[PDB]
Amino acid sequence: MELLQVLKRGLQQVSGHGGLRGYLRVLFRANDVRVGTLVGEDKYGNKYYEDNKQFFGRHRWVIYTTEMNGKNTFWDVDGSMVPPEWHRWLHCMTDDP
Amino acid sequence: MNLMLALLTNFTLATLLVIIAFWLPQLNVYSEKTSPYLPFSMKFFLVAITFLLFDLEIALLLPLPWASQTANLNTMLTMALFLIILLAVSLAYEWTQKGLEWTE
Amino acid sequence: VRETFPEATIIKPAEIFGREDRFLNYFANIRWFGGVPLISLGKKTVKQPVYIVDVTKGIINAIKDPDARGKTFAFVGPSRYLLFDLVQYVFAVAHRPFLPYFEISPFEPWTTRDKVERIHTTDKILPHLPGLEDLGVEATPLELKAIEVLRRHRTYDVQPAKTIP
Amino acid sequence: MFMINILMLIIPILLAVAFLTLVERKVLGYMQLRKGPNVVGPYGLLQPIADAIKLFIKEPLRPATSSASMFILAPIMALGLALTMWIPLPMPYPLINMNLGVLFMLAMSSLAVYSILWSGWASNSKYALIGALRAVAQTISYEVTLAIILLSVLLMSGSFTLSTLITTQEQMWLILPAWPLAMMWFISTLAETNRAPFDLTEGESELVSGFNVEYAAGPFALFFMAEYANIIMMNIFTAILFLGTSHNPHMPELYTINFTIKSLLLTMSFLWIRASYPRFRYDQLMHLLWKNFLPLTLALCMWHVSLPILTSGIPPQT
Amino acid sequence: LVSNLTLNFGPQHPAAHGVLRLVMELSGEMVRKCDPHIGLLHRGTEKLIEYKTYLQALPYFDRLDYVSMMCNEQAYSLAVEKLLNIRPPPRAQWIRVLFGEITRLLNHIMAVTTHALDIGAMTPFFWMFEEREKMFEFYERVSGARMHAAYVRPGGVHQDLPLGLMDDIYEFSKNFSLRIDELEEMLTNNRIWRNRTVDIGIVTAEDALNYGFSGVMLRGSGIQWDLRKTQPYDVYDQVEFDVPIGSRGDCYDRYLCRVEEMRQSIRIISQCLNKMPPGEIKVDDAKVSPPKRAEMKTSMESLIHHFKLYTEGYQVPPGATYTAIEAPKGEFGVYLVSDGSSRPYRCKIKAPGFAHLAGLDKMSKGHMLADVVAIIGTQDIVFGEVDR
Amino acid sequence: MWFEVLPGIAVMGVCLFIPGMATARIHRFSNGGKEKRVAHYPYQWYLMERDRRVSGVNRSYVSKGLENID
Amino acid sequence: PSSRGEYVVAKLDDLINWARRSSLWPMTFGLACCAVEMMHMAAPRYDMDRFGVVFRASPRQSDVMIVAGTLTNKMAPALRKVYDQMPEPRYVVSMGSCANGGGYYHYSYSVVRGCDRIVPVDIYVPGCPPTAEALLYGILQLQKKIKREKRLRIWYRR
Amino acid sequence: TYKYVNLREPSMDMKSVTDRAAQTLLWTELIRGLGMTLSYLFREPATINYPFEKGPLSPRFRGEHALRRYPSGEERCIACKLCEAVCPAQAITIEAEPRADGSRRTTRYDIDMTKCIYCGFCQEACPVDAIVEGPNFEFSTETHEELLYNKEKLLNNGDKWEAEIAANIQADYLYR
Ligand SMILES: CCCCCCCCCCCCCCCCCC(=O)OC[C@H](COP(=O)(O)OCCN)OC(=O)CCCCCCCCCCCCCCCCC
Ligand code: SF4
Ligand code: SF4
Ligand code: SF4
Repeated sequence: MELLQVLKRGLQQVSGHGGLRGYLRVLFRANDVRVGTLVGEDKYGNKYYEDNKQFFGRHRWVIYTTEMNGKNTFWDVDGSMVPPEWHRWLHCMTDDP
Repeated sequence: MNLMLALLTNFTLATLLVIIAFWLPQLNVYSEKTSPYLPFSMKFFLVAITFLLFDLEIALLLPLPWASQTANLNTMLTMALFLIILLAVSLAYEWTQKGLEWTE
Repeated sequence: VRETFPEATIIKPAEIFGREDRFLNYFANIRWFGGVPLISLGKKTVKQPVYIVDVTKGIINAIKDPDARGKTFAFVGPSRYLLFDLVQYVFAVAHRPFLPYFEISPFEPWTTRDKVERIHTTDKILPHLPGLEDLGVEATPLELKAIEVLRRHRTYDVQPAKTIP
Repeated sequence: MFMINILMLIIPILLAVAFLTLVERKVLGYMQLRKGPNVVGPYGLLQPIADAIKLFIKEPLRPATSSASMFILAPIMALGLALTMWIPLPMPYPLINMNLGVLFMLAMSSLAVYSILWSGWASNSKYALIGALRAVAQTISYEVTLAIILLSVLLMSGSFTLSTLITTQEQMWLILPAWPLAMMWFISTLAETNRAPFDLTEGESELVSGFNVEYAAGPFALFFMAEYANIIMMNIFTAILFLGTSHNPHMPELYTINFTIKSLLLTMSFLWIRASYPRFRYDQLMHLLWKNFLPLTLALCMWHVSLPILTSGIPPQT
Repeated sequence: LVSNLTLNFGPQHPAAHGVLRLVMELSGEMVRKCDPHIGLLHRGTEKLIEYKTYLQALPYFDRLDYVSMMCNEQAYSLAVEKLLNIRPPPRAQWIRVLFGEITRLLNHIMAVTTHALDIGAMTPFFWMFEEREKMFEFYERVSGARMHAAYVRPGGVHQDLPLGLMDDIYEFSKNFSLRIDELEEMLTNNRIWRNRTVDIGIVTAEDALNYGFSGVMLRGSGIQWDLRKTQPYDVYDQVEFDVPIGSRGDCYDRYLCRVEEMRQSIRIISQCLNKMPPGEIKVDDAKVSPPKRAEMKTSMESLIHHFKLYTEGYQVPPGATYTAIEAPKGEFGVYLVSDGSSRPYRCKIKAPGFAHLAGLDKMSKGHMLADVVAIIGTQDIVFGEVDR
Repeated sequence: MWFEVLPGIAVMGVCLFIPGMATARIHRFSNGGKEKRVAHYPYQWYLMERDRRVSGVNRSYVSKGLENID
Repeated sequence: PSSRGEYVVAKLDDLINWARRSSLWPMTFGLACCAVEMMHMAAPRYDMDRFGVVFRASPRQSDVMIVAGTLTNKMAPALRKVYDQMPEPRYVVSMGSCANGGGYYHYSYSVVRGCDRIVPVDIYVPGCPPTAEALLYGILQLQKKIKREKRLRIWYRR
Repeated sequence: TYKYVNLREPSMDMKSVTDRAAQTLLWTELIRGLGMTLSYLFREPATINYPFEKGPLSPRFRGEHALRRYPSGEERCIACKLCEAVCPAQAITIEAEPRADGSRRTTRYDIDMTKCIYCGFCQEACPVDAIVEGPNFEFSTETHEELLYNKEKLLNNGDKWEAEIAANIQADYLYR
């Protein structure tokens, strides 16, 4: 059974992102198609998901905005695009977002 | 005629990629570069000879599968076994007399 | 330039030779591969090449000297030579066969039409133009600084050319 | 129509070689506890393409080879032979049905040592040449075991025809009555293809300069491609010998799928082994052959000569 | 001398220990003479320290044996305390002993994994280096730097362990013993591993002592000697562990002394997570260890000391001393003179590798070339300490 | 997870599948949906030669039957 | 479809730049402590290999040199000798404080005060040592740099 | 205490010997090593998907140097030159003069970031929590000069990370 139950989670990760085109968009921007609680969002468009069932290090992640400070970051993200407030939570320096 | 063509295509294509990858990368003008700057070990030679002889004795055994189809098996089996037995002596003689030095 | 900048200095150098130059290397390479020396009348050309370092020192000394304003200088090697002699001298250093007697292309044109024209031209003799020694520089004989230029061309007792006094 | 068949056999090979590098770099990671290439394209599926483009456009070095004539022959030889080995293979239909297919494959692989010798014989280094010989002294040494072990099996098959090996295993795989051979035949394939733990060339690069170090980016992609082409062929050859799949003339594709799976599993085992053992010192990989494998290989050769006669298990000559 | 080879490690293979330019003489395949050239990483450490205050000089010691960071700091700290004639408080001595054995885990993981990397066994490198990471986080959370801590200092440590650290350290130790078994399952009994190590690099007990070998280069030769059990310094007279001993004194034994030691540390760490006492973590003497900030920002007598101790440093009585510790590689030790002022007059460092490397020529006599690879690794050489 | 290796394996598997599949179909296409004749020995090559003559169209894969008995 | 030469050329430049940036084969000069951090970037947690950065590449097959560690005078000549043997294009990454500017050992007699005295550097990763993740950012910084080159365009307009 | 790590004397009974013989002739031990690796192929790899994920740090982490401000806005540094006197690498250059209003403040404050060793002694010495090591660790540059911070480049980090520098000290200053 379990093997069948896995295929459910596979599909729930397509509805999780809201449609195939949503599925692909993350698949190529982030290479990971996990789905997690939207802990919040920032003014620049970054979205900080999370999942507490993942091993310590991968529970918390981000999806950078497709545009920042008037620059196209649809592909050209970098780790210096996280404002300081979130910067402390995303690095597990603290627990309260 | 096929195999004559097969080798030709298997090797003609090998030439292309060799020349394609040797010249066209040259036609990219990457400036230019200045000028950057044997002992005969016997053991090496032996293993060539050692394999050389053992390779000949193998040449005699290649027709074995056809041999087993003859009626004179008693002769076939003996001479079939005689060769392989000697091929062990050749190995034994070199081994026994300290002839496999390169193995060390 | 002279009309626009009456104080501007101007330098008239020979065909400079050096490690990355395109004068000595031009002979060594183009001829060798699939090519036979195409020297067009090599006995009617006189060349007096100069060292790249020697030219460089003058330019630096040109800046420093207050008297190099407006004047026109001419840098030339210590010795004139006949084109045929050098080409043999080159091949003599390069250790390559000598056989006296490549269109313009996209990318980088090698063996251009005009470049062949420019080699034929002879070195002007202009004693009225102040030379390197007027700056304190010393010219370097092509004999010394030819091996290091052509060393790479060589694969793994040799006489220099004949000057034209 | 035939030229189409050749191109539709050469081209798939080259693609498969490219994506074996992808699979290799990932299977290692998961055995090494890491993902491996999963960025370039989706799941790294474009990683090989970027490699091929990158290498070729890269500037090639100045070999300065004493012999330029041989410096080009070597890769031509290596890459041509690697492809030539695939024409007699039945899958289940050989491109060029050969009666002596086994000998054709056995003889061809022997020529391959020239590329390992011509290259080092033009590098112009007193060290690369020495390293080149050691590589040759290893290939030829193990080809002895290949032939004998290969020959012993044919006694239970009766002919040099490759497509006949399918018939011999109709009632069972050949791994069953010959597993002592398979153990050594497998290893003999590793050493012959110069793989870990027998990949001395790459491992001892610093101590003794490898033979291929002087070759540039472009050409190197040929030697490297040639090697990985052989690895697949040997495993395909292995599966054919010992894991033959029943052949249905009505639905050949079934055979191809199953035959492909067996070949793929064998190839992965080549990757599994690389990430499991240290490397053999040169003398020790010789001690293994002359003093451990060769005696046993001879003993089994007599045993397989005797066995069909005494048990009346002589296969048909045809 | 059939032919001499100047084997240089320019293309440094993934060793992370520096580059060694080795000059050899092969009589065919044997090695008739091996000559190491080392100075490539001589930075002048022993002369810079002349210009630094005793506090400013400490970070240099994280940069000698850069896989045994806190162990080095302990040696320098013990030397200075001994000169200063002061005793740290017990809680610090336990933290130092706690980490001194955590570092030993970091070091031995480096030695075995790389030593196994140079011989082609590559997979174990990744598995164990994932344990180093989690071990760095402990380094990270107590000092803030993943590798070079400067945590240990003359007179104790710098800061106390953050709350909840020891819960993690306990958690890490619980699972670790399985990790080693995942390793010994690869190399311990594997025939290929034994071939490359068995009866290789044999050193006699009598020669080792004369040639200055220390640490696992002794215990491999059956000698029973380990400074912890014989000249204990901090608390090592309060922990039960057994010193592994070799039998044949070859590479394989020294591979088993190290693997065995990595277990014996889990036996010590376990004890330090139970005997750790409450208290402060630096000598309660504000002329040597700077005072707490809160007291620095409130009390005059303390403010002065925070001033002088961070600009002029703390004087030290004139005198000389040689202090050594059982560092993971060998007997690390520093001979350190002091003229009375805040700057040491001289700091000789007895790097354990420097002695071992001299013995390289002795051990490689009558050995094939590829054994010189194994011999260098089994000595556990890092060229930060050798050249300094 | 480990299953993400499979696409690389599967894509390679196709590359290994084409050479076998192409040859099987190609032989059928030429030989009119029959396994390509195999002629290892002159007897076989002899029959495969006669069959061409009997075919009457210079093709050896056109196998005639009792309809040609006349 | 009518495609202007600049448009046709422009896209090619993006293709090759994608190839070079997507597949970097580094060479590591593990001269000193910063080498250890460089390993941790190959360790499982960061697994640089997945971006395309293979762990070990010979000098002649390399695309980027990583000068991780100090550079003493004695070791300087071999650094350049290795550099000059790199087939172009070749990018040099200076990692650590002792390679950016001679770091802790800046004033020592036997130290070269930065590799930039000896080779042209492209990226400077600061820290003693930079965290394994800090270096990984430095690599991902280079890839973007290789993505902004206009090799063809410049050629097209000569 | 001690213990022999290798002093075994294998029993020579036939069963014992046959085991060793069974081990050599069939590669049992080598197989057992293959088993271990085959298990790792079925475990979740420990790889974090950087940059979308970040390896965990702690509030004590030492990163880019930065200069703080009081809540009012005034500067915290008072040119006491203690940070300059202890920086082991001598990477801090301070030059101060009385300010136009009589205050004591710096005019030059350069932290050459290619001589810094990120020791952390600077912030340990500052008596007014002025110079602190932020938590930023991603500032690799494309030229050397960009790593020669001057006072203007340090404050901007202060006026850019104070939303986190302040939080960390609150989390950890008690241990100091
Ligand atoms: C009644 C009729 C009876 C007839 C039959 C009777 C005989 C049957 C029983 C005997 C069968 C013997 C099988 C022979 C295989 C070779 C085994 C062998 O002996 O190898 C020994 C070799 C070196 O010997 P060593 O371990 O060093 O011992 C010291 C000796 N002085 O050590 C080695 O082997 C080295 C191994 C190198 C390869 C290791 C890396 C690969 C291992 C993983 C692959 C495992 C095999 C996978 C099989 C794939 C099949 C497709
Ligand atoms: S930069 Fe840092 S890690 Fe690198 S050598 Fe210098 S002190 Fe060591
Ligand atoms: S971290 Fe240390 S070396 Fe760096 S600036 Fe601060 S005090 Fe100086
Ligand atoms: S940063 Fe702090 S220690 Fe340095 S001068 Fe300013 S106030 Fe003094």
